[PDB]
Amino acid sequence: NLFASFIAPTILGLPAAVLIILFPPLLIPTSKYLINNRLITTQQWLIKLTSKQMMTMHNTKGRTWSLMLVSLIIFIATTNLLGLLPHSFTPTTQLSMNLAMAIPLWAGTVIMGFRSKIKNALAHFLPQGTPTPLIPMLVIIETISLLIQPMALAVRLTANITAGHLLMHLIGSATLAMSTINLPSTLIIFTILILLTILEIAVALIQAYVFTLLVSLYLHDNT
Amino acid sequence: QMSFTFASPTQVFFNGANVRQVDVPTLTGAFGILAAHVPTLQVLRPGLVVVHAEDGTTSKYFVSSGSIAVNADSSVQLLAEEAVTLDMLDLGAAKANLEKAQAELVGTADEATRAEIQIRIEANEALVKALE
Amino acid sequence: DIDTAAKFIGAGAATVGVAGSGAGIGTVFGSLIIGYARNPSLKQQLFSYAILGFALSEAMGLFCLMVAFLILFAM
Amino acid sequence: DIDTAAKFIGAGAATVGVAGSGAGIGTVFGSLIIGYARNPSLKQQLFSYAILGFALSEAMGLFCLMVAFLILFAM
Amino acid sequence: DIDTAAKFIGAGAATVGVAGSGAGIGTVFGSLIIGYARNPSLKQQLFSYAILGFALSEAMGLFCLMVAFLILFAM
Amino acid sequence: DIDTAAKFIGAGAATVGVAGSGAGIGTVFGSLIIGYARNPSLKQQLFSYAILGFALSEAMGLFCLMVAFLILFAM
Amino acid sequence: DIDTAAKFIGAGAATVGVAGSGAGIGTVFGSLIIGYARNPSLKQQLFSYAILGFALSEAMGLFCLMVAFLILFAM
Amino acid sequence: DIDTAAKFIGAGAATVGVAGSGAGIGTVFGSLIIGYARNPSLKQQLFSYAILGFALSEAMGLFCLMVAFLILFAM
Amino acid sequence: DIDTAAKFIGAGAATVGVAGSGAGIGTVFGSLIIGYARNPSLKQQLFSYAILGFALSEAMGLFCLMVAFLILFAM
Amino acid sequence: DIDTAAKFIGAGAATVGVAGSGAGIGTVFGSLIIGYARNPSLKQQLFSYAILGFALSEAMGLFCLMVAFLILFAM
Amino acid sequence: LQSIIKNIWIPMKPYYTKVYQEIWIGMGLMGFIVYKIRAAD
Amino acid sequence: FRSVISYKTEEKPIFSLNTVASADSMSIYDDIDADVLQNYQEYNLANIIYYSLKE
Amino acid sequence: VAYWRQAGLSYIRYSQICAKAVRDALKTEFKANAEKTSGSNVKIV
Repeated sequence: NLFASFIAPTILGLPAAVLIILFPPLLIPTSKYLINNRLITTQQWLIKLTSKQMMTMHNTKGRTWSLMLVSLIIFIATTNLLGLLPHSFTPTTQLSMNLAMAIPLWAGTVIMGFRSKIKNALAHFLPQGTPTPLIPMLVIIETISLLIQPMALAVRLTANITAGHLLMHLIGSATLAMSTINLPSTLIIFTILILLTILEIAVALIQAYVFTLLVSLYLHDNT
Repeated sequence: QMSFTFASPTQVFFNGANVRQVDVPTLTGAFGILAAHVPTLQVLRPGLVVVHAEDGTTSKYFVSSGSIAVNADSSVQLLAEEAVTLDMLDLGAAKANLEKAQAELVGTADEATRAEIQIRIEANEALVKALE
Repeated sequence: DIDTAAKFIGAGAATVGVAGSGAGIGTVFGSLIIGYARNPSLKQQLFSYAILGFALSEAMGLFCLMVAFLILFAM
Repeated sequence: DIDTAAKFIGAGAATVGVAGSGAGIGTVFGSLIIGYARNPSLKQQLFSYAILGFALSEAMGLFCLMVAFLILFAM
Repeated sequence: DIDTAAKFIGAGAATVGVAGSGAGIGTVFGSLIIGYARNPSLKQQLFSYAILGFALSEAMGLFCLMVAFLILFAM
Repeated sequence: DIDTAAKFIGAGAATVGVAGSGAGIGTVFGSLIIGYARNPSLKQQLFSYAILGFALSEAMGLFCLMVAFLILFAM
Repeated sequence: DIDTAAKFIGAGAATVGVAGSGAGIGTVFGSLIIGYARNPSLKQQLFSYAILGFALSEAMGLFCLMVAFLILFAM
Repeated sequence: DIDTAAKFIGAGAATVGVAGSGAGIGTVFGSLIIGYARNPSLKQQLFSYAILGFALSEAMGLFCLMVAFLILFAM
Repeated sequence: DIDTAAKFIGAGAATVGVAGSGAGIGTVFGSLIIGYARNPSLKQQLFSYAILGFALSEAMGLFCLMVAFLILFAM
Repeated sequence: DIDTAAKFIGAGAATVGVAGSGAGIGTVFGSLIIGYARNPSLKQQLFSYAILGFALSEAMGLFCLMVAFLILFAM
Repeated sequence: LQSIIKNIWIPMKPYYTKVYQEIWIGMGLMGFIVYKIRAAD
Repeated sequence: FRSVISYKTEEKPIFSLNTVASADSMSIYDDIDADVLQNYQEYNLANIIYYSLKE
Repeated sequence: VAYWRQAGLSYIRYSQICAKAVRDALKTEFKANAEKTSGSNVKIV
């Protein structure tokens, strides 16, 4: 009834969700050319900007993931942005997919921090100037924190994009029920809906940059 | 109400002038000064200095070091060691010397000498950032 | 009915989550006053940061009014 | 009745959301004191920002008194 | 009766909204100390801003004691 | 009885409003430390402002212990 | 049913935990204004710290909306 | 019994008033760090003010544990 | 059942304790912005203190999600 | 049973008192960042004050987890 | 088997063999997690 | 230096850090610690030596 | 307390280096006359 926009869409019995997830890349054309059209011009510029804002803090080992992270922020930002389209199915509202993006990358990071670096990795479990009577309690803290990092990653995305879409949908329904009643109030609620859509556009981009920046910071912590 | 005084060992840019606002690069972070501002005294770091005349026009200089002192009678005294207008500087020598100092920093090993490298580094970084 | 009754307490409780945005918005437009008194030449760039903070703060506040109305009417 | 009874708890709970504006308003007019003590020449421009912050803060506070009365009387 | 009983919980809950003014008043008279330590010559003008902030803060606090007594006795 | 029972929840809830003064008092005597470290020659005038803030803060805190005991015993 | 009823109060209560992120987000983007007004040349590095703080703050806020929906629908 | 049951909710609720002292104590010993970093020569006089603030803050916190135990056992 | 029902309210209430970490985390990464804007050369040593504060803050936040799940499932 | 049920609400409510230490700990390790950025030569003496503040803050936080477990199991 | 491993396996081999090694170990940890999830459901 | 014919031997003070910091009338000054008074005193030691040398 | 203060410098020194680097970044039209007006010739004995 209310959560119809989050059910796995099926067209003619076929899983149309496989198309919608494959689509966002179709908006990033590429060219061997050296001077090219406006779309690839701006995109090539943003991808450079993002890669400079994300990969700068990394050492030589960290910047090896520069393809993955820039490809991750470009996919999440395009899925979230496309999701704001009417009647769209936003595959980042799904906990399944977001789990399948947060579990590997978080796991891939801590593993590479545990293969090498294993003595610094276990030492990161205790801050430097930590006093003696407080050592034992502060290790069970972090291991639980470290364990909920991937859960926090996926939930922070699904719960922020879902709540945003549902909210726009509710206020939208209010304007509908208000259409046959006082007209200025309809204009006020509609104005609220307009300002909310702008916020959802800012959240769509921020949630992409947040998901990626947190995977990045995990990467820097283990490289 | 504010009587400004911007000077250098050899040049007096202002003297008891009545301006409305003054931006300075203090060592404890920048801040802009208007009339009746709380009395303060600070020493500068490399950075711009913008002066807003009452007519709404803005002069921009570049001070290297010195001292600022806003007083109880709304009288400001800004004394820079080396004050140059922005157009007397070039970006190439700024970026060039920034690299040389960055090169000498990774190369150096002594604490005191390294600080003098860093001091010259931040000297240039504020140059390129203030220029363009 | 015990369901129609519990909907009033549940929708009333979830509204208390708006108290977080009443305080968070006061801090943003409080720090804008302090931050602008120090560097008034950045007025336009500071205000840009206040609106971003105001929006993100009130965002968490409307998520509560979301549930407050999701329970009162949508259920 | 269980409905007339639950309306008192629900309207009472939603009023706690006013505590957010009691604190948010204290921060605004607290930062106005600090911000004005630093640059008293901006008194008129600072106060303009306090009222804007006071209004937006108390706005979230009256949304709670909205629901508090929407439940107590309008339902 | 379930109504006389729910009036105690509802009036008790709405009183928690006073906690917002207990904190908001501490910030105002806390910033007055900081703001006066910096520019003690503005003591009379700063205090004028503290009372304005104290009043507007406690205003939201008494709106809660309003509902707390509107439910306990007026209903 | 449902009335004697609800009096315990109502008096328990209204006590949470004291949490506002626990935080507001910490801010006052926290700003007194900061404000006195900056201008220690005003120690006697600053402390005068702390007590005024402490009193007005705890005032809102005892209004809650008022209702907490107004419900538990006076009703 | 007493279970379907208690799910509304439980999901309503857990939403109040979002009030913590409404205030925590206001502090981050409030300190960004103050921190940027003092060293505006670090604008890009400061903002990098605000988003990290905004994310970690709202993280605790969505853990509450997690339980709020884990109780309302998943149970 | 409905009385023995309501005593658990009432004593549980009044304990939330300790959250005010958890935050108020953090502000005092937070401002002591800031205030001492400025004027470390006043270390002994600042600390004297922290303990006074710590005591007065936790005072409001134990008034809640008072009622929390006044309800759980003394009634 | 009254036990299966009370488990929803009890697990919902204990989740509100996460609101403390939503605010405490905002203060840490808010003070990191202010502290780094003043001495940006200590960036690596300041951040070391932020993570320590972030961990210890969220530690108290997960102790609540502990009880929230200790009641909902383990009982 | 109404007693076994009320123990869940009472133990759940008393856990909210941990939210006070989540915020108080954020202020301590937030002021340590600010206080250390100003006088980094006092790093060892400042940190000594942070742990003292962290302990005293979390002390009030565990007094709540005390009652939370005193009710859930010891009663 | 032409132009597939020519356009898909060569450009990603630098990534699918040394960079993403820890990613696959994580992806299995994911499949095991979703399997244990969809098992008890 | 007073005129082409007239000059006078004057004298100006030089205050240490502890004098400026412990002054009662330096309380009205703001964002002042014992570090910004060290940098300011030092720079005013070269400002009064330079002023003298030009007179 | 800035880093070079922990190193043992002084604002006279910090100011010399800073005023120096600002003199080098001068364009050559002004670099000569500005190095003359600000050079040092005194010698300790």
